[PDB]
Amino acid sequence: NVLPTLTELAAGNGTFTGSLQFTIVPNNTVVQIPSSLTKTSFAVYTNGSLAIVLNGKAYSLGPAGLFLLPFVTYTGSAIGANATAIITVSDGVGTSTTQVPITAENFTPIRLAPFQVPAQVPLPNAPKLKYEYNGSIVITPQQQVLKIYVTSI
Amino acid sequence: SLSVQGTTSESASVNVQYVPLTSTITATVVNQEGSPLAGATVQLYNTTSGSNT
Amino acid sequence: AVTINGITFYSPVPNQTYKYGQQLVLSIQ
Repeated sequence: NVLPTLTELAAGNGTFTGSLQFTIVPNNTVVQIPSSLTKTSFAVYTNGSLAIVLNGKAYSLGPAGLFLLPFVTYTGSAIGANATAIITVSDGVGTSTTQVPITAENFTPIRLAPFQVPAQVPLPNAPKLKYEYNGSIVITPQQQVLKIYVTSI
Repeated sequence: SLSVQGTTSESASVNVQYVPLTSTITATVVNQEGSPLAGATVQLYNTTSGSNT
Repeated sequence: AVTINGITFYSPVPNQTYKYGQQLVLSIQ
């Protein structure tokens, strides 16, 4: 027994509980995402590999991508905790190959929100990856403003 | 391309491919000296066309 | 399975070659 067995608290309380403690193993599965849309091409692994902490140690539960939420969508692309980004950045001097390990100590809670909705109030009743802005933003060719809040708390 | 336009405008660019189908036919010549002959002309007519194309 | 630009492609994964009369099936998460 290292997981509970279901018992009642009082005579006919009608209660049954257990307890499950979780983790992620950092994965290495090298997934290069082809992007010809922007020069920067980006390899994000399969977004950690979720595991259960029993006995003090991780025993896998498989791809943590489809498990966990949220992930940023680099044109859809699921980037979340427990990955590595191998980065090919460009400049007028040429290019450099950098690497940034994507940690959950790099997770960063940022919402991007509309001009007319508050920055620090999110929208859970609007879809997670979408909200339809209904406000008019007029563009003028010397003042081309796409106004949003990049809420960097 | 999977432009999965759900909540996300997800732009994937999945390449796929196709190999054409070509046929190759070989012909060989030998004699009574058991040595393979060089210089022999052999002519393949495509005779499934209803003439000697 | 492989996360190409958000679509968890079980099929197609890039550079997948086909044959005369072969059925592509689009299996995607």
